[PDB]
Amino acid sequence: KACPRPAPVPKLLIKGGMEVLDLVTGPDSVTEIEAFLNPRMGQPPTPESLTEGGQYYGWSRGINLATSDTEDSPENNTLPTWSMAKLQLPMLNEDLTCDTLQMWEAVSVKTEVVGSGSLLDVHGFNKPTDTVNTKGISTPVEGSQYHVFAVGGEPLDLQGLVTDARTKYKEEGVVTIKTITKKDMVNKDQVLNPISKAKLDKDGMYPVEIWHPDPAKNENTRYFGNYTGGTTTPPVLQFTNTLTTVLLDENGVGPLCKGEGLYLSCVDIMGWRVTRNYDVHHWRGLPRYFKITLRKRWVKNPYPMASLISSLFNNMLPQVQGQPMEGENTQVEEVRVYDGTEPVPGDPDMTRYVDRF
Amino acid sequence: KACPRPAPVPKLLIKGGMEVLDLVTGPDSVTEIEAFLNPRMGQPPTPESLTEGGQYYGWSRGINLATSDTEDSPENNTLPTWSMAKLQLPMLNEDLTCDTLQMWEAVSVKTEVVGSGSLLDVHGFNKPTDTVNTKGISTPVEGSQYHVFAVGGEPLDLQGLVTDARTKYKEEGVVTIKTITKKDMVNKDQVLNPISKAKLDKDGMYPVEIWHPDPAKNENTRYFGNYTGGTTTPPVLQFTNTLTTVLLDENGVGPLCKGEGLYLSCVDIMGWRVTRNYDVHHWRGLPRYFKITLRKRWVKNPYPMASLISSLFNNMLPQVQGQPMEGENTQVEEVRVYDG
Amino acid sequence: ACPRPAPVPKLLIKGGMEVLDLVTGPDSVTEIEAFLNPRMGQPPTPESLTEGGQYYGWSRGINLATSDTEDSPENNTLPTWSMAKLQLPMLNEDLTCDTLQMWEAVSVKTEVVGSGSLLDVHGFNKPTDTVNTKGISTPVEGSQYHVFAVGGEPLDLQGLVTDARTKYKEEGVVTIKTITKKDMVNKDQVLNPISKAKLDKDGMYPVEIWHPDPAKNENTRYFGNYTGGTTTPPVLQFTNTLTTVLLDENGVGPLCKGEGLYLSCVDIMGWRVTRNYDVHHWRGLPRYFKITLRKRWVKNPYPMASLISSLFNNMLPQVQGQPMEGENTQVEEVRVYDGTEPVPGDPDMTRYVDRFGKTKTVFPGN
Amino acid sequence: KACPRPAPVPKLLIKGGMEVLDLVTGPDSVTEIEAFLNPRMGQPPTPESLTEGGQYYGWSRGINLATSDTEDSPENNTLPTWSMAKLQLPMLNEDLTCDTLQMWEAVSVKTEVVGSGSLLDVHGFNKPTDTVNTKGISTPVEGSQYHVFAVGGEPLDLQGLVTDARTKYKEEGVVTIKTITKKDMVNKDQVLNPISKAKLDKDGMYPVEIWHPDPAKNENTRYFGNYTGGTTTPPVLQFTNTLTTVLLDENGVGPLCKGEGLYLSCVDIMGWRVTRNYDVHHWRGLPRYFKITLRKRWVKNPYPMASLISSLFNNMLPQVQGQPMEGENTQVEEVRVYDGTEPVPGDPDMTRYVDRFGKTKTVFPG
Amino acid sequence: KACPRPAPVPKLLIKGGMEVLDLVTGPDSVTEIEAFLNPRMGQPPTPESLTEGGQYYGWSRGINLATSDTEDSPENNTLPTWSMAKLQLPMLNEDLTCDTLQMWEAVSVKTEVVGSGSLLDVHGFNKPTDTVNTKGISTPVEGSQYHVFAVGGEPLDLQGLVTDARTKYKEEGVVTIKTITKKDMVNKDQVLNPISKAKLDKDGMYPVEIWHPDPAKNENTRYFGNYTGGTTTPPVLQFTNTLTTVLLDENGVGPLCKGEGLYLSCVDIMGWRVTRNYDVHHWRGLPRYFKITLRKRWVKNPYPMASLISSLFNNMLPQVQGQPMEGENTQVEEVRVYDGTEPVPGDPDMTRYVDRFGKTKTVFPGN
Repeated sequence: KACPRPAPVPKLLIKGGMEVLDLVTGPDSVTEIEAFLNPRMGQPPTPESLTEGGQYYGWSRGINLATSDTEDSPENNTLPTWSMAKLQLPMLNEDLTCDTLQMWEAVSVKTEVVGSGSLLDVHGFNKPTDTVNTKGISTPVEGSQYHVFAVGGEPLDLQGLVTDARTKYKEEGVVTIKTITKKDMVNKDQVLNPISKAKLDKDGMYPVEIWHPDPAKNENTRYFGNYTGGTTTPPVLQFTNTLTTVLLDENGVGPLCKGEGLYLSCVDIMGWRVTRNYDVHHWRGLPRYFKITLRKRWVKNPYPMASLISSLFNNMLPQVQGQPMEGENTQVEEVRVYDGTEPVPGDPDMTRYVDRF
Repeated sequence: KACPRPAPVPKLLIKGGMEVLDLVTGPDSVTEIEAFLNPRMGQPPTPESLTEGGQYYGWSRGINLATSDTEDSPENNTLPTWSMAKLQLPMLNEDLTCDTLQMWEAVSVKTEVVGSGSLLDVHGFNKPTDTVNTKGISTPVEGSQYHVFAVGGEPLDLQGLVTDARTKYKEEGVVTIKTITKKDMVNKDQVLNPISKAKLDKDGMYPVEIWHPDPAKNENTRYFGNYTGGTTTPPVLQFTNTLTTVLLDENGVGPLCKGEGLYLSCVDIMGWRVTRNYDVHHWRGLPRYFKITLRKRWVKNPYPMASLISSLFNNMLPQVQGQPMEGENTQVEEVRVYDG
Repeated sequence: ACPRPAPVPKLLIKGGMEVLDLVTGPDSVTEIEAFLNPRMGQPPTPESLTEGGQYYGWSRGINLATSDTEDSPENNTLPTWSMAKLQLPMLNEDLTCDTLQMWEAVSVKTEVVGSGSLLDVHGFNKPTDTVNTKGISTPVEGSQYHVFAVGGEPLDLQGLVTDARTKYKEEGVVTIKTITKKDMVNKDQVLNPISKAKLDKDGMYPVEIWHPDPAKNENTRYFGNYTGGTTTPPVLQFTNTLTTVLLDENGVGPLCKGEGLYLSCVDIMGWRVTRNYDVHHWRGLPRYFKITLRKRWVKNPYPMASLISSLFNNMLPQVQGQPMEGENTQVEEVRVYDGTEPVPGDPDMTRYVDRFGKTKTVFPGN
Repeated sequence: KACPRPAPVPKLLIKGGMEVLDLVTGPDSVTEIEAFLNPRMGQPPTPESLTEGGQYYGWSRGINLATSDTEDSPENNTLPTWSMAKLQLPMLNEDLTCDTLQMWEAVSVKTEVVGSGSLLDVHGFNKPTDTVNTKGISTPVEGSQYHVFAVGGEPLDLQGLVTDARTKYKEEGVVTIKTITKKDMVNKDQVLNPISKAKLDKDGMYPVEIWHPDPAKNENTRYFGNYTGGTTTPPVLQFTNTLTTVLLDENGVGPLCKGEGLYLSCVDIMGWRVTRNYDVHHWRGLPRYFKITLRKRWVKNPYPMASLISSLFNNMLPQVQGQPMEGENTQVEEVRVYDGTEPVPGDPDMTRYVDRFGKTKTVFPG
Repeated sequence: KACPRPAPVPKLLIKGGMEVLDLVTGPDSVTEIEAFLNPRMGQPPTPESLTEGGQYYGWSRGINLATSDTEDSPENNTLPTWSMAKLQLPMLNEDLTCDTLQMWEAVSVKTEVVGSGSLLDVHGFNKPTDTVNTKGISTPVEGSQYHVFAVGGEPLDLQGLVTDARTKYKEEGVVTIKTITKKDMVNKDQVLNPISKAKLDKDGMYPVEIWHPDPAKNENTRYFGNYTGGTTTPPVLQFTNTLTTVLLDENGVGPLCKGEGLYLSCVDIMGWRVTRNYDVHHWRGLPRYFKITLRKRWVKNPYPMASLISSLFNNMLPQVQGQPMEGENTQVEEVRVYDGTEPVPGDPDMTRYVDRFGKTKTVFPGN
């Protein structure tokens, strides 16, 4: 019979939690994972009591200024930090007989900051707008805004850069340039220092005013950030469920999930609220929703089994000290490789740079 | 033949009200419904009197600040809320032999916030611009703005999120997170609690500072919002009758009307006006106009007919208590089965 | 053989509205250019620069209310809608083949003129350094409102006011009370489907009351934008290259009913604050229009009997008369005869079509 | 056997100054002219010495405010004006045989306001930021901005519009509306007066607060402007060397250079400088660089349409004032019309008219 | 034999430092160089101690205003300058048979200003937001902003322009207009002088408030700048690793690296930091990262190598200073060129000439 024919649409196989990923689906199946990340900026979630910690959860604890030009030691519960998660996806392959192997590949992302209309709470005990009578409206969140999000297959590579290289960050509880380099910061740390490099592996530990997304040579992460400074800049946010970001690069690949993990990073700063006291500011952050679309991709084997065959050659032998054949005090003078045959050249050690003339 | 031919345009079959939807038109017919939603924010429309209400209709009543860091009671007639409507559409065809149904499907929307030029009213008893001599102009509406609107085939899903979670919202007349989750707010309700969820179903009841459009796993609603903060930010609004918004998704479907209803939701905050007194800060909201274009779509029934019949009967009949016929104190004695 | 030129469109005649009379052809294009002046408060009529001080192009002042309940806005302080109507020539007076022909606006080049005029920072306005009354004469600033419309009929408006307790003067201005002969209600502060109007007059409908109304089906394209605030730098961009297409979803654009082309406009730039009590004056700028029209073949939607009855109903006066309709009607019986039948035995039998056929009605005897 | 092939690229024929245009290059050649206009807005370039004129060159002299609502004399050296230049291109057609001429034709323009980084000079003698202790930063250039530029084959047509129509401008040194109308300004000059119209043909002469690019009937100029008002608005500028503007219109022509002249007009106002005194404001303007790409276009010869056939159809009407040939004091004695041929009648002074429908010979005397 | 095939992507031969470029690869090979430039914004990097300089590195030292209208003399460590770098690439092939050689060609650039989130340091010793009690937030960096970056095959052409032509810029440590034109600045230099032009060969030497990218008739560099002014304007910065700038032009070429070098120029000013003592207004600048993608392109040699090597060998011959056979005091009295044969003409003193296309016998001299 001449039936009506509804339009063809992707067929849902299964819908649920993270356990749904154990169903073996096939090579051309598409997964849509939905997650969120909370603003971990200052006060942790660990004291749940609305009285014990006052529940500045979602806020910082209060910005204390420096006592002198040389004396700057803020606090850890005052610095907003990077939120991150890692989604552990199921292992895909058993194919170590041909050097192809399939992993997960982030294709699209639908992301959104949640809670913007809550910034319309203009009652409450914040500094009023009419201050000479202490009436009017509770001043809403304003100031500097910082919105970065990243989606990759490895942790976000970071780059250290600070306003003052003499700030005394605590040596415990927070990851600082000194935590990585193991020595106090230099003047090259207020500009780009190629040495101040870390990875976003901890969550709520790397402050966003030290660590910024690193534009490394080759990368497996797509990050999108934007900054708005000032003291009373109005917050501006736009939400909708209608637009996606494409995560594919020029080769049309997009983040390959190595290991099997998918890393999400974010920081959403809306500004600060100033209290009804000495003008104590508290940073506000809002959560970010993620919707990552993953497909399966055939790649060339990223597991070198020669690594295992040579770790077997190496763990049979002791570890040796010796004289340096690596680094800046290398005692290796020269390495040259020959592959084919050529006509005998003239000058064979000939400079190919004109400035060497 | 001899004389010219005008260009072809869509043929209008009928024009009128929601009554004209009862005309059976066919499978390829397109419907356009004009409608508007009013700014339900603060003062309700019930006291129509311009003296006993002062007529803050269209405005909020007046924002009272918290008395301490722990005491904060915000007076429901102060909080702007979500406006919503539901348009009941006619039942459609079906084809039981192929198991296909017909349902309505929103295809595009023309929306607009009406009344922007009314904010050029600079006479009146607002805080003057030259306040030392009380001269100048009456300060216009300024401040934080919030413009969200949604068009779906079912009520908009909401996600609870607040500033201080110690706020004492009134336990009647408003929908709080405590109304939904019968416990008090926790500290996780200041960031994102998957437990703090709701549906924008009543109207003028869900405060816009508690309830935000929730990005659920799978969705049947297209919402578009934007927020502008501050205390003196100039309102900006652009109106035209010339641009449309496509409600179709990646597969090209757009909001299918569950049951048979088409749900419209909006909130359009413009800022505050300040009075010539203690600086109370009434909100202003403007109405939103909707023009939804709908068509009929052939969809596939995803459920067995026996399951739908069982559900119909389970919802038809009242849940009775009764004497125990299952369990350990059963009153059924024997059950026998014969065949032949 | 020497080089030939390129096919530029051929100009038949240029001039004024005189040029629209000459019969041009079926597929000719007309470009009409016009302008609308800012009619906001002070009218053009006292042309002397000393009597009205010539706030022409400006408003007259701003008078704050005296209490919550008593606000009187003083008509010369309210900016209003500018409008015009271009009377185009009749097209099909000759005849028609059950399809007429009307003018159709396809495009519009528009522009607000005089923005560099706002660089006059000399003059007697509130100085920048207000302690020593030196510096710069504060330029025009504040709330801006730019709307324009191009249609084939007057712009429909929707009433909406900041306050419904405002006492607009009952003469010289059109308000919600003028159109709905009652007072304003609280619903007139949100959206009343009842407070509607047409942009009929010019310099009469204030823009703080009357907004372009999104009706169901429309013959007008309007584009507007509003920028609030008190200081709010003015921003304006003028160019002789951008065009607006007036064709709609179906590719038609505004069909000129009758043969009129209606332009509406309001371009508010902000206020000038005087060196006095801080009296504010609205500033507006003229708007230039360039509308491109063509002739469209259009089918008549209405039947001839309807048009003839409309003609006669608008010619003849409307009658009060005695009640031949209603519950106290004075009509006694109405009989209709169509064919012929044998003589019925009852002369006053009743006959009526219930649903399909006429049924004779006995009187209730048995 | 083979050897590589670079990619095709337009071949440069010659490169130099304006004399390079003397080489005859054929019909399909393309010319690119770089040029700049300086801000001639305020103090003139003439006194070169850095003490005599203080060297407010590039700047304006101090803005002086009005003394009362009726006395306003704005002191020519404080009034930014339009920059304009004309480039005389070589004359193309040397053959009068057939009906085709050749014109220059501006196709594209790369333009740029250069010097924006100079506005970061915050050392200097300006109103400080912390003016209490007179310390901080010398306040940078801020305020209201105005950037216009035009490229055409004719001088830019201007329209007059003023903030105040009293505004006693000096009568020599600038071209005001009175300089053109010969009468005092009227109130219609604060709105669009179709009479206050000029052409930008002198440089440093037409103030930007009086004269604005006129959207006229038919045009041979592409102008792009934008305005930002206010008193402390931050200046914004975006310079690059990658984007070009297309000057072709809807028919794809672009400004045809008549008389072989190319006209560049510009005004780039950046805001004000405030002095460490009474808050005396000085306008800052920056130069504008142009790169116009020109080609040759075959146009039709217009001269065969001589002036006697192309008679005074345009606004070539000087006026009518003469002895009365109309009205009741008319001096026309008699008019008669003849069309055909008839047999010789009797009375040669017979009068003959045509009634409401047809012809009738008036009865004879008697 | 039947395993699935991954998709083809560009094959990386090798990666490392600038030494990796010494491997001869082939005509269709593509290189991508990642680099960065630090802000040369007043104070230099060299006094690296955090107390000897206070380390205003990345900042300027402090803006000292003019004492009078006529004398304005700024310190060199208070003027932000252009950052630049040259990247010397290897030599490529040549082909004297058809006089073509291949050059390096910049095709794309991914650029980014790094460190925007460092401007969220609102603790610290700056002018507080509530000044009557010296509490609140230490005011963040704000003010006038200036972001330019350029990528080319030759050094960036500059064009001088100043607010005041009467400023006393120090004669050493900074390249001003007076350094290039040995005279003082004139009033033409406040507007536009086609005379005050320079290149960007040095680094930390050309101040940004004097030297602006010049839109010359010609150019081999692509530059992108934008300026935002004011006193309290908030900084705005957008960063991502996903946006690319196409450096090709109308003909689709893009910057050709003459002299094998590739030139990066930048200045990224974010505003001022105001100190607590007075309103001292140090500038702030952030580093810019560049990822430039280069390819090899065959180009025609513009100048024939014959004339070049001829002039090279002629400069080996002794140069002599004899009696003038050149110029206006020439002792050359006659030069005649005969080529063919013709019937014996009339006037034996005839003059023949060539007028911009072809030979014309000079007009019959009895005019």
